Amino acid sequence: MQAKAVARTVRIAPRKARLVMDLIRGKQVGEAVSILNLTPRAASPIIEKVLKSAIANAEHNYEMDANNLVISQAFVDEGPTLKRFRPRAMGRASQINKRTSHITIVVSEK
Amino acid sequence: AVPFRRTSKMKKRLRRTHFKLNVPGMTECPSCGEMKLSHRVCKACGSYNGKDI
Amino acid sequence: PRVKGGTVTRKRRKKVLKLAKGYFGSKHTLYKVANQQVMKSGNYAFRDRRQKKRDFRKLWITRINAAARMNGLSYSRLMHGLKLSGIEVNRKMLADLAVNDLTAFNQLADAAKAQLNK
Amino acid sequence: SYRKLGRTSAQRKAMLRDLTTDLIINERIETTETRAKELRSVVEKMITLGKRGDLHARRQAAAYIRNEVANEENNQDALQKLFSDIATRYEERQGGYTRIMKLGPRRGDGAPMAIIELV
RNA sequence: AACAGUGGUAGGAGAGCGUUCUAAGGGCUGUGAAGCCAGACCGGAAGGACUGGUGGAGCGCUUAGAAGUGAGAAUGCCGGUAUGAGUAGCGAAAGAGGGGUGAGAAUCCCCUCCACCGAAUGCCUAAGGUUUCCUGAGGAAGGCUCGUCCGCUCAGGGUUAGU
RNA sequence: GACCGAUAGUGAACCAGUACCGUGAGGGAAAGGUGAAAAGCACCCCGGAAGGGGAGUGAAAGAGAUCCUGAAACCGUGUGCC
RNA sequence: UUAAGUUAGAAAGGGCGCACGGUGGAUGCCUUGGCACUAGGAGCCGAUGAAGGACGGGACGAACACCGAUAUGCUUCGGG
Ligand SMILES: [K+]
Ligand SMILES: [K+]
Ligand SMILES: [K+]
Ligand SMILES: [K+]
Ligand SMILES: [K+]
Ligand SMILES: [K+]
Ligand SMILES: [K+]
Ligand SMILES: [Mg+2]
Ligand SMILES: [Mg+2]
Ligand SMILES: [Mg+2]
Ligand SMILES: [Mg+2]
Ligand SMILES: [Mg+2]
Ligand SMILES: [Mg+2]
Ligand SMILES: [Mg+2]
Ligand SMILES: [Mg+2]
Ligand SMILES: [Mg+2]
Ligand SMILES: [Mg+2]
Ligand SMILES: [Mg+2]
Ligand SMILES: [Mg+2]
Ligand SMILES: [Mg+2]
Ligand SMILES: [Mg+2]
Ligand SMILES: [Mg+2]
Ligand SMILES: [Mg+2]
Ligand SMILES: [Mg+2]
Ligand SMILES: [Mg+2]
Ligand SMILES: [Mg+2]
Ligand SMILES: [Mg+2]
Ligand SMILES: [Mg+2]
Ligand SMILES: [Mg+2]
Ligand SMILES: [Mg+2]
Ligand SMILES: [Mg+2]
Ligand SMILES: [Mg+2]
Ligand SMILES: [Mg+2]
Ligand SMILES: [Mg+2]
Ligand SMILES: [Zn+2]
Repeated sequence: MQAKAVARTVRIAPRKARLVMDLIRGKQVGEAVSILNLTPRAASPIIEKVLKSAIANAEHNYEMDANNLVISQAFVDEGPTLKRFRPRAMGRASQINKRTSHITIVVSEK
Repeated sequence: AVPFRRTSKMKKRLRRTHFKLNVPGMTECPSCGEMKLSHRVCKACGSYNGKDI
Repeated sequence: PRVKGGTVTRKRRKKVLKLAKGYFGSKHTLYKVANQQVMKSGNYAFRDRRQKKRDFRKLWITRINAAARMNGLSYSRLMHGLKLSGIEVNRKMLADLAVNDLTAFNQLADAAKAQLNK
Repeated sequence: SYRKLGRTSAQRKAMLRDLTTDLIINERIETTETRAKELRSVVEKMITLGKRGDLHARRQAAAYIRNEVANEENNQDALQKLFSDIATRYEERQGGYTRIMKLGPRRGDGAPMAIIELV
């Protein structure tokens, strides 16, 4: 059985979230929470909350033992981009993509 | 100097082989059992080398 | 009445893209480069259906030459001898015997040698 | 060699003096690991002057230590604490008056932090 | 049937495919229309079916008619999204520690010492701006980082003349 | 109406001659669709919130608010062969 | 065991296929609005203050629409 959590439209660039996700994918949920806690990246606390949300869903909704959980899927999808403009020299503007992420974790029993 | 050709998906991916985080240099805390960075005080319980800091 | 672009464009382009399945990178993905590659594939396929007939004949001759020389004949003399004997077995078949039934090939080679030694 | 700590000569001296007095007063401060590592040698050299105790040693310390209140109750300056309480505590100890303990990176800039404290 | 022929730019000629609409006839469709997605099917080509999925209300077929009737190129127009790239940059400047608040603090508050301006980086006051002022609450966006903070957001308040 | 059907048709299907640009004359956009009905998700759970997982409503929630359909570029996760 | 020979397998990452998503808003269907006309009406308003505005008006912020200190409407005659 599986339990999912998603954080949609989090204001972090997908590429940066994926760096941290690649550390935890496949791991036992206890080990994953430790990695996130000790990984000094902006994505770490965000991903941690999605992981803990998925674990809570596993316990509460599906009646799954939290100590037996593994991260079975973990991925970051692109959310909608906030388009901004930075004034450059010579009266030119250059686009700034303030990108967002959809962060999915699926936990399953080992 | 500008890109003469766009970079393919493949070449971009090949370049990012090494653009990767390492797993933290972590060990189990002998006091409380949470993972800590080796040679650092445990953030959870505040212990280091069997002494409360 | 107005005719919108509609679905015809998507349908046509998608068929080209399905013909480009297996091509590398953007050549299976993007219409413009997939189109060029499918067109190029046509020219090559036409050319190579012709070259296929050249390449197999070349292969059979090489194998007949190898088998002939095991019987103490060059390919040139074998084919001359077979022509004089009136044996009309083609190179595909001779090369088939050379691989599969070499004793049968050797009889044909002996028949050729008989005419040459006249 | 010695660290520059991203500061000019005068800015660095000023910072090391600030930190030196902070450690004398508080007995335990949290700072960046690399600041803490530079502070060890500077603070321990001040404690050596304190342990000497003579007027000449006090004036040398007075050139470095900041004019800050160590104990508001007793009206004790940082210089007075160095020559009274700190010097007395480390009478029998030969060097190694401080210890650094690493805490790990802070949020805003990932800077590796450390406790430095008097032993 | 036989015989002969069938490379082709400009270009002439012919025969067709498909699109929207109309007419007439005949149909399909909530027992699932169009569209969309997939497939190893069919036709000499343009193209056309069939099956399954999605979809949730329309649509084919035949014959004829009429055209905003077919796009890969116009440094085409509009939109979206890449590449370069986790790269350049983050816009003159001194901070340090302690304490506090908070889900979270290099960045907010307080304290201490340090440092900077000082014919100004001070005080007053035009033009101009138009609520940016004050208090309480807030943290999506704006702020080149962060943010508990703000010239930002939400409330409520605030400008008193005979001289 | 053998006229358009949201890049079309008015510049404007929407609070448009608006926003925005310009000292001014003047230039001048983008932006339609939940559902038959709000029945617009009580309640529980993780979270500061956002967001989500259940539960409920509904024919449908992968119809949950720039919410009919949802192509392509582009970005990912998994892996049969190399 | 030694010698000589031969051949596998490897994946940091990548390629092709397939599956499943995300983004995005094409496509289809739809129409609140347009476009072109036909028939008929009407072709002027203003010092008795026009056109067009500004500022106001509600138990409730702003805006629209409506109205003018008689202000989200007043009288009257008809309709319903
Ligand atoms: K269908
Ligand atoms: K073009
Ligand atoms: K001066
Ligand atoms: K505030
Ligand atoms: K327009
Ligand atoms: K793949
Ligand atoms: K591999
Ligand atoms: Mg300028
Ligand atoms: Mg039409
Ligand atoms: Mg077109
Ligand atoms: Mg030939
Ligand atoms: Mg100097
Ligand atoms: Mg101090
Ligand atoms: Mg010809
Ligand atoms: Mg010819
Ligand atoms: Mg012609
Ligand atoms: Mg149609
Ligand atoms: Mg079908
Ligand atoms: Mg056309
Ligand atoms: Mg780098
Ligand atoms: Mg470079
Ligand atoms: Mg560089
Ligand atoms: Mg740089
Ligand atoms: Mg700056
Ligand atoms: Mg000065
Ligand atoms: Mg203020
Ligand atoms: Mg920010
Ligand atoms: Mg549309
Ligand atoms: Mg329009
Ligand atoms: Mg203006
Ligand atoms: Mg669906
Ligand atoms: Mg419908
Ligand atoms: Mg939709
Ligand atoms: Mg008159
Ligand atoms: Zn511990």
